Amino acid sequence: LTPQELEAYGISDVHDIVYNPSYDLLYQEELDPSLTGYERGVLTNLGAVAVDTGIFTGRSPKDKYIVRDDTTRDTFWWADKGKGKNDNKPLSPETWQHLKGLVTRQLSGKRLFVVDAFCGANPDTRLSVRFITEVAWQAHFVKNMFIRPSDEELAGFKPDFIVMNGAKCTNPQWKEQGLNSENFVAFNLTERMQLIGGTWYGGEMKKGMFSMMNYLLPLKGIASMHCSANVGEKGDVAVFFGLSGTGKTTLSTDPKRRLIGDNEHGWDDDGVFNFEGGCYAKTIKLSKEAEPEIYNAIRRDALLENVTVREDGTIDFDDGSKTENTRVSYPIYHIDNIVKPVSKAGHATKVIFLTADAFGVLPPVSRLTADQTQYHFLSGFTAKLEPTPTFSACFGAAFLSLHPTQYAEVLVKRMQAAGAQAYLVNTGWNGTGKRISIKDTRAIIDAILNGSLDNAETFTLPMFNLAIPTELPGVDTKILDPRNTYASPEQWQEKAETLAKLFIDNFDKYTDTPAGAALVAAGPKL
Ligand SMILES: Nc1ncnc2c1ncn2[C@@H]1O[C@H](COP(=O)(O)OP(=O)(O)OP(=O)(O)O)[C@@H](O)[C@H]1O
Ligand SMILES: [Ca+2]
Ligand SMILES: [Mg+2]
Repeated sequence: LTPQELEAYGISDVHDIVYNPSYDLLYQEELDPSLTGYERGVLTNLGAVAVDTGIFTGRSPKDKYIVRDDTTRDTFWWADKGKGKNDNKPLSPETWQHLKGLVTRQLSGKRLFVVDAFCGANPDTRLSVRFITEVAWQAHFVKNMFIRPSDEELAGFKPDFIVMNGAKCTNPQWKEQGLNSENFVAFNLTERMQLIGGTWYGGEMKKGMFSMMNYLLPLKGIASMHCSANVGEKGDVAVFFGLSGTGKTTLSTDPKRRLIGDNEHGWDDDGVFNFEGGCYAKTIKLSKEAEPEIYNAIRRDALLENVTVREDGTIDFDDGSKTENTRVSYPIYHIDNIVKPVSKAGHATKVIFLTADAFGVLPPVSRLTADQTQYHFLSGFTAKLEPTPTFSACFGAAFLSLHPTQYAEVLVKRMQAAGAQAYLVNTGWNGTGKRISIKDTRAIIDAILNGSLDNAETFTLPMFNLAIPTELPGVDTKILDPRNTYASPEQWQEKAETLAKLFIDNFDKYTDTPAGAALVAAGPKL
């Protein structure tokens, strides 16, 4: 609020502070025709502002660093201490101070936007975050994606985390400091700050705080989950884990169910709760007949990123020539059917693992055993494209601050206490070399949530030993068995053996505990 207050963080000579801009103020700030470069917004015919995020159109895990100090040394899952790969690269406190002078100097003597907000729907576990930026649309991003405080909550607002966005500065000493590049996304848990240099991508702030929630919550016994969530009229809660592009936002935004959130949730003694106040949807080749809710949320106060807007202001949603990662964020009340005023609900009884399998091996749906649930949670499989595999522990290893086993343990405890069941859903590819359609996927989710799948007759799919139904109301029976989508079942066999090998090698790192070694029997077997 006052310059004396920003000076505590290291920023000086700030004349104009814009505290908690309203949506109307951000709209005017973004459309100021005097803006230059990547600060500029343009109005689209849908009424929503669109921006260009610059060189970076996604996260930069190679530039992510965590200060290694006595607070984090023995608790963090470090990239250099084994046994599993992750992006939590250690940083010295000395280099941290250098990066902090870079960002604070860049922000000094600027018009700064400051946004106070919450991460976490429950007062007992939420972080009070203070975001500092010089770009209006960046402030708009965090206004959309975090929980917007009431007037009364601003009154006594006490930040316990600061994120300073120094996107316009770069680090010229990076080669001497052993870093990946002149950009940086740095975290210091002793100071409780995130610094961002060089990249304008707003997702770094969203996932920065998620990584911070992923550090603190499981240490209190609370699951911290990379998943969307919604609840039926009968009060039944479902969560949908998955890696990028697998359908968390697409498939949780069903107007029969009340949306809880689309990306980040905790699970405590009272149930599943959203960390966020908005949604962040992929728009590449957006249909509108396939995703009407998401489409109609694109209006004033939504923020489009990197989409092509024509001279007449209309949007070419099919154009990925800047990036396939085109995006729109919006506050969650742009969705008509949501839980409100607080984004939370009871304990989940359906746990869905979304995966997009470019190898075309995995069945569209399968009810997992309790051990297959752990095996597939720790594996975190998806594949892209020709197919390249990704194994990302807990379906979100980019954001884990603790060891994967820690997340697995908390999830199992919550699931067992609630009597929850888990399901593996391939929203990716089959023998057709096409992605299964959203229509067919939505019907499969319906069969999961309404008990149809639990009461179906099943057989065991070989190799992966996954229980699959012979038929389901609403679904093409042909696709339920992935072997039928090839001309010869021997074609599937060949790819299943390839994929099973990748799973087996990947899981080996978990077999150094007796419990992990016993899970190998739940995995695929050659
Ligand atoms: N059968 C399907 N089920 C779900 N999504 C599908 C399907 N086929 C294609 N898609 C596309 O996949 C994308 C899913 O985007 P979505 O925002 O749901 O990703 P996400 O899982 O939330 O990941 P991110 O965290 O990157 O946003 C959309 O572009 C959607 O249209
Ligand atoms: Ca994601
Ligand atoms: Mg999404």
